[PDB]
Amino acid sequence: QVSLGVVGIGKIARDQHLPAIDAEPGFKLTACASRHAEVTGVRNYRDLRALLAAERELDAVSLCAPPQVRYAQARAALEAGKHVMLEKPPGATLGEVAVLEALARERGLTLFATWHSRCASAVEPAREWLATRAIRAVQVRWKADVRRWHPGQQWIWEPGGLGVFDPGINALSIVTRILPRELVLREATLIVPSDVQTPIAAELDCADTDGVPVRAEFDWRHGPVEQWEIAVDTADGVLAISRGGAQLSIAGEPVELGPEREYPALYAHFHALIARGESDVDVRPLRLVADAFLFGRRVQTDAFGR
Amino acid sequence: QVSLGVVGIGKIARDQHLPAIDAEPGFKLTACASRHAEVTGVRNYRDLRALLAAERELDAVSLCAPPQVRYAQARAALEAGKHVMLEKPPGATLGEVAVLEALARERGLTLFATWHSRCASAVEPAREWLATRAIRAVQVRWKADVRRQQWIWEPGGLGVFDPGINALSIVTRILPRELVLREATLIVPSDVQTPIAAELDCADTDGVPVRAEFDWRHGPVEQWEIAVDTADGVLAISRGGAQLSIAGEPVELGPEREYPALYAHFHALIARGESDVDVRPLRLVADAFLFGRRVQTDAF
Ligand SMILES: NC(=O)c1ccc[n+]([C@@H]2O[C@H](COP(=O)([O-])OP(=O)(O)OC[C@H]3O[C@@H](n4cnc5c(N)ncnc54)[C@H](OP(=O)(O)O)[C@@H]3O)[C@@H](O)[C@H]2O)c1
Ligand SMILES: O[C@@H]1[C@@H](O)[C@@H](O)CO[C@H]1O
Repeated sequence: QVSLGVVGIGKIARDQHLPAIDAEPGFKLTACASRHAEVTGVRNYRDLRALLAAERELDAVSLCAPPQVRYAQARAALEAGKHVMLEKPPGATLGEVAVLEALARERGLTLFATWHSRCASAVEPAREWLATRAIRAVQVRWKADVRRWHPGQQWIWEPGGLGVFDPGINALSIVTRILPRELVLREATLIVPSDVQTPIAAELDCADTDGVPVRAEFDWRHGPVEQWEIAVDTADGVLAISRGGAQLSIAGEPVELGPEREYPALYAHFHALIARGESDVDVRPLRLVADAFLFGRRVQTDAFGR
Repeated sequence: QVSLGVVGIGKIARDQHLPAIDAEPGFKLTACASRHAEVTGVRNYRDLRALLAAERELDAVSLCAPPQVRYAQARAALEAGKHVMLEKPPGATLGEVAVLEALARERGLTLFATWHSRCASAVEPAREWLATRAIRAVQVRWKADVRRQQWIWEPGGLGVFDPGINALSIVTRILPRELVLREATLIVPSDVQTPIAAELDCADTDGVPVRAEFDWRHGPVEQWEIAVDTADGVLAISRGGAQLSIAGEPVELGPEREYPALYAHFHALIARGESDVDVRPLRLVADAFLFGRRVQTDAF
């Protein structure tokens, strides 16, 4: 087995990480660090520093805290000689991810920047179908009510919190995996409530290296049903990914998919990378979000209920 | 020797690029493309596509247009099989630069993202002195007046980072370790889309703090200074990289020859079959736009 610690036991750690870890036989959950939470059955620490000081035989760490603290935790873990798995986004900046990757590679440790939506069941079938087809246009719609999905959450509205790009980067992680050629931003518009530092809605217009337009709309003002869809117009008809990757239709006919197992897949891949002594750090989804903040127009909107 | 074309004949093409080229025999200036200017003594085209179609013995091209149009020109030149030299910054977005870099590497072609400030005379001596020494802190002071031009105030125009990135290209060159942004503040006037002033709080991979202030407002000081405090005293760079003090003792520097040095390195890159694409100064600015708190001030 491989000994594993989990840091920051909040929403996603309880809903997805811990169940996935238990079912993965290659990992033995050994310790957990969290300031306000405890995981029964394992040793518990209030912060990562104390966990790392006491858990010297521990092999790997998985971080599920907000991204603003991701660099410090990941650096501390790699400095102690642990393999590191990162929730998305892999960092608050691009420089800190490059620094962590160089650090991991010099120590021969595994760094894994995860993108859970890439493991949605529709992603690989869509990728295989699109590899050898003339793509004409790409449309992305990613809208959901923030108050139903992140109630009371505050770090999403602070610098480094991405705002609507926090789930929006899930769509971009899928888009950059299913399209055969790289993206480049042409324009962006970020809509920012006057009481927060991150956008609540955004519009991205990119093109692949052959000029295929890629239009994307993100919004956190929405009704109670999500719209998480990606539509790829092809000379053979439209490929339509919906429900965040759990539903796929090709040329108007539905495609049967295996059940959604995003986080088991992630942890199976984390284990494989450790065994191979390899890293997996793809920053292209965050690089595009950075280009949107760097190049995009910023428009103000009325305040949000925080 | 290497046949060369120049695209975008503006003032600094006239003032810096062409004199630098005419003074190094390693290059043969063969053609120039530009819509509103012609260069005596060589063939002239109004755009790069016409130049690339006509000049088929051409080896390389140096691009001097603004970065917003440079990406399409750089792509076309690389598909044509030409070595490419870029003015700074190497792109409007980091995605643009990554695409060019993969395209140049795919064709075995030389791609050179230049930072003319890195060729200032103080830069290499400062870097050689700091490589071995225990650095404690770094401060960057950049202040000037903007009223003594509209693309700078528009989405992707960078604002005060348009000149400010030159200081960042020297900082990232002389320091022995990479920088991570920990905090940034961008002060944007309410009638524009880019910062007039900004501060960057960074740390290197050893925790050394690196602070950088940029300001374009009216004020008492016209300032460009980089101060690196070490266990052996303060290394100080002033006058845009033309002046160097080590431990309070001034250091004698040669004359400014930024663009001759750039073109000499381009030729050496082509001879070695190498490229030189350092995007870290732009990656830092993008991190500031991504991670920085934004603050409003009165209209410009
Ligand atoms: N929720 C989702 O839908 C979802 C899905 C997939 C991925 N993700 C990603 O996974 C990450 C975590 O998301 P989340 O929904 O779980 O948010 P969260 O619940 O607010 O954060 C999880 C835990 O991180 C700890 N935390 C907060 N501030 C901290 C700080 N300065 N230092 C150390 N720990 C701190 C907290 O644990 P303690 O107070 O006990 O220390 C918190 O319970 C995010 O990057 C998110 O984007 C989220
Ligand atoms: O963080 C996002 C969350 O906002 C939700 O909308 C869907 O996927 C998660 O990764």
